[PDB]
Amino acid sequence: MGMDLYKTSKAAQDVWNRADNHFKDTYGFSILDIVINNPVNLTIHFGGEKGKRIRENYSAMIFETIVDGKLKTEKIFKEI
Amino acid sequence: TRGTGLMSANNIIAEGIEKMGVRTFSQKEMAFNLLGLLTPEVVELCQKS
Amino acid sequence: EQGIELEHIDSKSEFAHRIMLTNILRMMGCVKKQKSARGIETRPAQVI
Repeated sequence: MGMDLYKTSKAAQDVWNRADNHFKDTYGFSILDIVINNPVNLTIHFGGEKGKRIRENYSAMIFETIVDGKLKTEKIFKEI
Repeated sequence: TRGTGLMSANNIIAEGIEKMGVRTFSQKEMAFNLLGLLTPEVVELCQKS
Repeated sequence: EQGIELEHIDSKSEFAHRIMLTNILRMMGCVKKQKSARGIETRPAQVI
């Protein structure tokens, strides 16, 4: 989807890049290797410093939830 | 270590060295070490330096 | 290689040096090339 175009319009690659490059640097996955080949499973490595940065990016998020009026600070990833 | 084909020729003085206040490992003992060198504690210690 | 002193150094050693050193290098310089491509930079390889 669109990757036919991502080869064509500078204006669109300037987008897909700026996005993936940011993910890779923040969550560790480029979609430009997702869309082209829909895999069944994606495993994330938390390697060195970047890996830690990113695993906390993954654990730094919270499933707040309206119970009791509680902005329920609830973990998004729990296996993390 | 002892039993390996690098020092087994020398296997017959191990008992002699330990007297100097030293240990000589079985390969299964030296096995415990580098396996304990994969520990998720170290693994960072190298993923840093 | 045992019993080999200096003047007895020839192929069988020049062969080993290459087993351990000049091939472990080329070994390790042959996984990165397989990582750098796929962009793996958080699951590196601990070496022993």
